[PDB]
Amino acid sequence: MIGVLLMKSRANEEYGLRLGSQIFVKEMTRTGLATKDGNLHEGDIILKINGTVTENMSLTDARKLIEKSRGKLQLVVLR
Amino acid sequence: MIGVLLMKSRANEEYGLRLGSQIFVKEMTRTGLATKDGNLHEGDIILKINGTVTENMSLTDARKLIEKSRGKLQLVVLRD
Repeated sequence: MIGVLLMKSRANEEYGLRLGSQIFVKEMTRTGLATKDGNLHEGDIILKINGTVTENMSLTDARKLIEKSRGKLQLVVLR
Repeated sequence: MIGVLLMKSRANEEYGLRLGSQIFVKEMTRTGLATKDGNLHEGDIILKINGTVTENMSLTDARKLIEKSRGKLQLVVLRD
């Protein structure tokens, strides 16, 4: 970990920092289909869930898309 | 990019997939303090903003925390 401190003044009032969010694989259970399928890795960045892009999507909204899948979950994953 | 397809049946009804979200540095502008300070990198994962942990925080909420910093922004960033 490193700390970074940005401080405004009349020389520069702009942080000049654009943030995003990404959805990632936190854990795969030993007993689940994710593990049994064997393709997904913990820490993988999920790019799409069932056609819908996940960049900047909230975790809550991404979880809703998983509940919506109705037993068919097509993921696209960064590699 | 690779595709992964998980399919439920009576043999296994558990995806067994826990998701998280992380906040990351999308861009630093050429003219901004982030660039001028020189420590932050594009693609860095932000772990905390002014003491508040960012794992699983929405982008909207994280952005609110940057607006609340009032000209002093202390970040903790993943290097590990």
